[PDB]
Amino acid sequence: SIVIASAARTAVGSFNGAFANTPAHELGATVISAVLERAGVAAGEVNEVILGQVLPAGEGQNPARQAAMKAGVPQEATAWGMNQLCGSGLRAVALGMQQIATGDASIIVAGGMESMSMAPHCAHLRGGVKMGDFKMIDTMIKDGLTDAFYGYHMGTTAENVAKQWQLSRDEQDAFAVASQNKAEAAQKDGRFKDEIVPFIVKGRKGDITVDADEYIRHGATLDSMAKLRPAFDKEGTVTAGNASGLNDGAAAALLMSEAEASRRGIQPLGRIVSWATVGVDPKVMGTGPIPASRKALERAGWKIGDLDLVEANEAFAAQACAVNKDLGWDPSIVNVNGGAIAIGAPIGASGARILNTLLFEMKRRGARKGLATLCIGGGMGVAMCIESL
Amino acid sequence: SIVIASAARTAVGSFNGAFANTPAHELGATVISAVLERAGVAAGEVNEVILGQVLPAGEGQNPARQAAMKAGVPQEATAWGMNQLCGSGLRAVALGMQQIATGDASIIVAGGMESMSMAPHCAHLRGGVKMGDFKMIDTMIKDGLTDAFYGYHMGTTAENVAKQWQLSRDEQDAFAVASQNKAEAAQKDGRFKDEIVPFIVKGRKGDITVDADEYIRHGATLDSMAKLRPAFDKEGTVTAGNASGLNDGAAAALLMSEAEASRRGIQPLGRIVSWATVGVDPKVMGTGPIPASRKALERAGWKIGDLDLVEANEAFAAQACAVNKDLGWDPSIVNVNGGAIAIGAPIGASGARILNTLLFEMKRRGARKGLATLCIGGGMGVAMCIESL
Amino acid sequence: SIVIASAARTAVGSFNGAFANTPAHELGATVISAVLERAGVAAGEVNEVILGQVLPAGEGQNPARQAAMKAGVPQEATAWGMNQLCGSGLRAVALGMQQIATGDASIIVAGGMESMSMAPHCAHLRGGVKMGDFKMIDTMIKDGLTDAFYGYHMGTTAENVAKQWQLSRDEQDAFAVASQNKAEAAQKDGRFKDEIVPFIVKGRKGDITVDADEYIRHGATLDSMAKLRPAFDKEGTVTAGNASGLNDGAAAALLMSEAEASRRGIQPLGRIVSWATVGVDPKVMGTGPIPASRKALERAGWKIGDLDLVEANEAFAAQACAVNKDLGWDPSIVNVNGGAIAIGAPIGASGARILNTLLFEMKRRGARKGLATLCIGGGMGVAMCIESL
Amino acid sequence: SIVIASAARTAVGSFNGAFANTPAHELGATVISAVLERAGVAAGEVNEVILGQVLPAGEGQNPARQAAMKAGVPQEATAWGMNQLCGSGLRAVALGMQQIATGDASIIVAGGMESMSMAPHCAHLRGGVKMGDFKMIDTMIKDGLTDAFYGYHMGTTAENVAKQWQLSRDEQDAFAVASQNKAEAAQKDGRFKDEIVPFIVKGRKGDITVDADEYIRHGATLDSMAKLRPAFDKEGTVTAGNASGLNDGAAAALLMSEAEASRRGIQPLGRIVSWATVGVDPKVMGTGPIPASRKALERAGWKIGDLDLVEANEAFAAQACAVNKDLGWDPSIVNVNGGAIAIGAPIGASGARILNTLLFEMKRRGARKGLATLCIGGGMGVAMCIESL
Ligand SMILES: CC(C)(COP(=O)(O)OP(=O)(O)OC[C@H]1O[C@@H](n2cnc3c(N)ncnc32)[C@H](O)[C@@H]1OP(=O)(O)O)[C@@H](O)C(=O)NCCC(=O)NCCS
Ligand SMILES: CC(C)(COP(=O)(O)OP(=O)(O)OC[C@H]1O[C@@H](n2cnc3c(N)ncnc32)[C@H](O)[C@@H]1OP(=O)(O)O)[C@@H](O)C(=O)NCCC(=O)NCCS
Ligand SMILES: [Cl-]
Ligand SMILES: [Cl-]
Ligand SMILES: [Cl-]
Ligand code: NA
Ligand code: NA
Ligand code: NA
Repeated sequence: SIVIASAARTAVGSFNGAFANTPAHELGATVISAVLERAGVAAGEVNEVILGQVLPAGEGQNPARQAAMKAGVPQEATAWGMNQLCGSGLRAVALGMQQIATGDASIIVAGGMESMSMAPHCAHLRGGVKMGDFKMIDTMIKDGLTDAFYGYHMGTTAENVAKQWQLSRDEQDAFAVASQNKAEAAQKDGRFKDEIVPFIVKGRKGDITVDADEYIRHGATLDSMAKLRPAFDKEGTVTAGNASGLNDGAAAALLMSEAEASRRGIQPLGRIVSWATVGVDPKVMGTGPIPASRKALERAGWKIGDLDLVEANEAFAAQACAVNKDLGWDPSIVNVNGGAIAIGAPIGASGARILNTLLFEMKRRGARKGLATLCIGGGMGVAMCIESL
Repeated sequence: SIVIASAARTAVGSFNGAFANTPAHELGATVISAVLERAGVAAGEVNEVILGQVLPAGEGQNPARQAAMKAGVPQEATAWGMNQLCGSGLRAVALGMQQIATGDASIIVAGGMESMSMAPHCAHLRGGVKMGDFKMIDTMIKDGLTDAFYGYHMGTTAENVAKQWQLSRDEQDAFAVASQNKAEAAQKDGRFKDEIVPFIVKGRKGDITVDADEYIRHGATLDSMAKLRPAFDKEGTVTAGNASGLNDGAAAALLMSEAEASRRGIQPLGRIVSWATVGVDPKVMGTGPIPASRKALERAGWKIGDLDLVEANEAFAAQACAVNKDLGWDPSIVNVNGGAIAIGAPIGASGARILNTLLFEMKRRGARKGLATLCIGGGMGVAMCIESL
Repeated sequence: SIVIASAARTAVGSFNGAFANTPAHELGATVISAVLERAGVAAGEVNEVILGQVLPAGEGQNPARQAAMKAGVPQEATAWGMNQLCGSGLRAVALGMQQIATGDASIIVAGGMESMSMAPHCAHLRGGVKMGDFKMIDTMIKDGLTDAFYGYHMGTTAENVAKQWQLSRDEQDAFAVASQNKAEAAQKDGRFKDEIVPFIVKGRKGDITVDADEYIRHGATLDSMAKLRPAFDKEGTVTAGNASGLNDGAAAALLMSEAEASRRGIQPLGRIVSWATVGVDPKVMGTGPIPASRKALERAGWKIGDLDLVEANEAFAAQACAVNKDLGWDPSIVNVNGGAIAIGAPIGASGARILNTLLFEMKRRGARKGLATLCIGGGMGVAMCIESL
Repeated sequence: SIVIASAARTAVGSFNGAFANTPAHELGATVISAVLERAGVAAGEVNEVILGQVLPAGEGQNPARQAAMKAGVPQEATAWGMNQLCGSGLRAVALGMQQIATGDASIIVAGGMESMSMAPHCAHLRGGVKMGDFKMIDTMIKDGLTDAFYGYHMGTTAENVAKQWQLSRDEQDAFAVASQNKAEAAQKDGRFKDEIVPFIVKGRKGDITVDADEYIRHGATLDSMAKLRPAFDKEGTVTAGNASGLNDGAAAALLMSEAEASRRGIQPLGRIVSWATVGVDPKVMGTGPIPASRKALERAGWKIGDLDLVEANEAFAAQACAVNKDLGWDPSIVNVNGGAIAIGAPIGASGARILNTLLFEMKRRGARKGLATLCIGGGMGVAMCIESL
């Protein structure tokens, strides 16, 4: 009975690019202000802000609260961060919906934010090391991208999936080129304008307005993609080219009850019909969207064939193809404006990022039934079904 | 509707003490197994694990999933971490309750875990430091204990409260000594044995079993307390002695519907009858427990006088006294076995820690109505009402 | 008794520019191999290699030796480094003379080398910080630029000299601009070609050849100068345009005796008759080149007016205008082709750097007596006595 | 032609111990003014202060000047630091002697200072660390203990010499134990009293006067030294027992022409009759003193058998045992009062340390021609012969 009244995201920045020195909570504050403004809802009406964020080390106490306060959400509201890895920004929306469903809140802003650029290096130095070198650990790699059980990068899990579903390097590269070309086309045609709220990077040497997804490559060629070296295995197939990137961004949705939207005269972007999260083997985490989507659709009472549009996260070409083959949905309704291989993947924000892309595309094409889904390090998936009002 | 089938916590370790080299997820795994065993529930029946944790930097991907996996919870279940600062371990239980309430899970393990000892120092080093000094930042201080808006320590917010409510150094010291003596009495009498599950610390030359709260001072004197210097303000009143400590521990609860418990023939520790979270001014965050407790009681349909037992967190004597004065509950029913000044406060575990202490004491004395509440950095409170079955 | 038979120096690289990744000893190595076949002595006849270096930290065991063994000098030879800061580069050549003077060596390779670019940040960490941030200190700034007695930048002492000699922002900028014009002129006219030896900066994807000082700005106008802001004093006069730069480079000279060279038919580049160093108030270190330049003359039996050429370190336009507004030697023969404001100042190398010009110049313009002087931190100055044949 | 007027060293300290938190220069401060007052010469007569130091990172500009100044050396005087690794403190002495032989000074305080304890960790971060884990080094290990050419520790080059000279595990112990015996013996006797100048370690909470060497062990036997596990090769022979320690200290001497001391009516400890230096195969740096001492011996026109007393640093038992067996000098007059392994070897000071042991002992018993020799990292040697009338 819970609708998404509005949504917004920042453009997605390149690693150490547009948002190289912008803390996640600043990106988050801008998206909170935006969902309020887009819905006609004042910050004083917000009850809670819930923001997925995987890499908050060094940012200060509870960045979700910092983002909310900066956006002018009242001190009497509350805010909290959560971490279900790449599933975070979508899971936060489900959690927000549950606040309203249980009657504990009326208006929630939910999503995710991440500054992978700003993630620090670290070391536990309270014990001591009285002689010889020690390791400074990249928190982004360690806490974001390394499997805690097997010790290897998410990219190895992508190889595991490639080997298992027998996906060639050529098939992976074709998929990646296709994502870029879809994203370039959508960007040129203006299809990211609605969802994107511009972010002003404040600087001594001048303010810069960032309103374009900077990671999207224009004129992606299969030839250059085919020449890349495997990035995780000497004899592997996964490359920097057919993998998603490291990125900065934030994304969110304003939630409230359908009844509440009606009183306000709001035309919402959609009704949250169902959601699900399910676990899989950590060695093939990329497959998590399969059981999660199946579970979400079961809960919705929907067949796979009932879906009009799908956003299925593109962590790696390997798993994205695996998911598409197993679920068997029409690939032409999946990521119709491109995916994370082209647009980028700020971890904590990603699931809210693809939700934004889904909502605004559903509205533009008049799609009735949609699904957003992501894989999750450590072996999970999450998925949400949305229906137009 | 939703009951706490069972609960457990580790003993609380001193800073760089018994758990000095023990990752939070190891403490968490032990408590997960404990709640399963105590309820007679198998790890394969668990749907999701939800663990508050403020300081996970460097521990690797999603430590909640690391703990769950260690405990033998199946790969098909899910897990995530959350952060509402000191409120986390309690908020996690409410969030788990909501999973069951909305019909999305049946069996949830929820709580918190924190290794403040293992928290690393960090620095953002990606853009390179062109020239001039830069800090290695203590993540425990920066992300757990410093206000992000005013830039000062939680201990300064404690002074703000002391000033506002005119709480003398002598009043705060008496409160601190009283906490220590109650904890010492309860520890000697065996009142922590039920809630504590022992933790085996693995070591080269010998394994050590930890089953006692090692922060509790034995024989604490008013005289020594009065001799301490203000830790945050030269003209202050808040000291190491009347403040809670830096600590390591985990704590959790196993949740299911009342009907599920009945089916299993489980005698639950209590029914979750309501919960609330509310914001206050960050400068006086210690006051969060007032509006949060008031809201939780309203939702339960309870008067303050209806409560038989209360656990109100003791981040600092100043704020605990403020909360007590304002709410006006009989202090003889609050923190009857001592509080965090004596027992310690591993940040993300604290809310579940005091929940454990509340539940096992309610069972012991046959108290029908209880309430747990904590203050939260950045100006929040959380509270939960529990009734015996 | 002693002569300098040949000299050679690297181009001067800007901060984090052409040699941003190039270790000092590498630049020293090229500099030795340059001077070493310039006379007719093979590396295998070199006794010792004496190199001035100020920021050796993290580059490995005794760099002087790394730069020699790599330069080709045999293992039976010997090498060490020294540190009179900005004076090291010339004191080094002087130290070289004493060896062949005392009759303990025959052929010495002596000068300076520095990669301020490569200077690390450090922190004493054997204690194991129990809690709280700790500083990462910029060694370049701390051990290379900060007064150990007053804790302020050398630039502050330049203000002390300025205030002392009443050198208006105008006269400093007027000295400065003059430097950039002379430096830019000498470069175009290739008057830096003889001395400069190419250094090949090796690269993974191709090698670059650096044979030109990249720090000289193409003719700074007295107007562009008047733009800049005070660099060290809120209401000061010392700017980033009239002060020295931060630089990387290397420079040295081969030293040997008269009769021995006679045997080998070797033609010198200058004679060594004496040398001097003297200390001043550290608060006004820039005055160093005044007593030093005056005591050198004495032991040479020469009067101030006997010299036909002079190079005088431009650490700052302020300390520079004063050094000249006192000593009296022909003002227009100071820094025939500039010094440091435009060319650069890699600390340890500075002396031998400003020497190379001098040495070769005495041989190209043909003059009986020449001299170079430099200011030294902690309040000192240094110089030698050369007499081409 | 030039003499040591007076000689003073500090108490040699253990790693992280007596001078755990004391800076090199504060050790060099009492040492210089120790010799000054021993000679009866005013600090204002000091011409120059030359002190060897290998690990100065983070201590500030030119710590050799920091020592002079703190010991009351006038600003008008001169000072610099230098580095020839394990031979910094003795090579200084000759460089000192050579300040006067050329006639550029009359009075130099020359020596060495080192606080290996205070040597920091570091990294080059100016360019940044774009992604992935990295190392903070050690400077003591990387800059003072590891080869720059083969990349291995001194404890390995000492291993090279073992097998090369078929030195078993027994032949190495016997030396360390016999030197751990004569150190405890010479200690109780008090033959260290004279050469030690007491250092006052300022303790905010307990002031303590260090006046004895704390790396000397009491009751050394071939029994304990034999139960040690190889520390540089599982099946090695070099241990913590038959190798020098890591240590802090400073040491120096007052030099003046023999004519200048006559005018001052001072009894000179000795008279520097010959010195030298030359390199040996780097793999066997320990083989530095063999050829070094030989030049010392020929330059002085002295047969080996002319000597009466010898100080050869026992950085490792492997090298020393070859210093004796290969050279010739009767092993019964070499380090009679024990050596490094027992005493200690604070790199930069160690060369000024052994000399002070040499001088006061030649005095005490009556030795005319005595020699002091050290090995050097990089494969070099340095030695100095000192006869007193
Ligand atoms: C895969 C990854 C390690 C690559 O990072 P990287 O090693 O720094 O690789 P880069 O981004 O620098 O790319 C290397 C080269 O490939 C090139 N490249 C990348 N994509 C390309 C394309 N489509 N066409 C042509 N060239 C391409 C880049 O231009 C770069 O060129 P350069 O060496 O001249 O600069 C990193 O992006 C990553 O880890 N992504 C993982 C995302 C993830 O795991 N998300 C969560 C999983 S659940
Ligand atoms: C208060 C705090 C800063 C103290 O840190 P610390 O002083 O560096 O470390 P300690 O409290 O262990 O040490 C305090 C000193 O007082 C002494 N002390 C502490 N409690 C004492 C008591 N009850 N009686 C007598 N002496 C006592 C200790 O022995 C120690 O003595 P010492 O310095 O002479 O050896 C630290 O515990 C803290 O930051 N707590 C924060 C809790 C918090 O902010 N929660 C946030 C709520 S949202
Ligand atoms: Cl009690
Ligand atoms: Cl360091
Ligand atoms: Cl060397
Ligand atoms: Na040279
Ligand atoms: Na350098
Ligand atoms: Na030897």
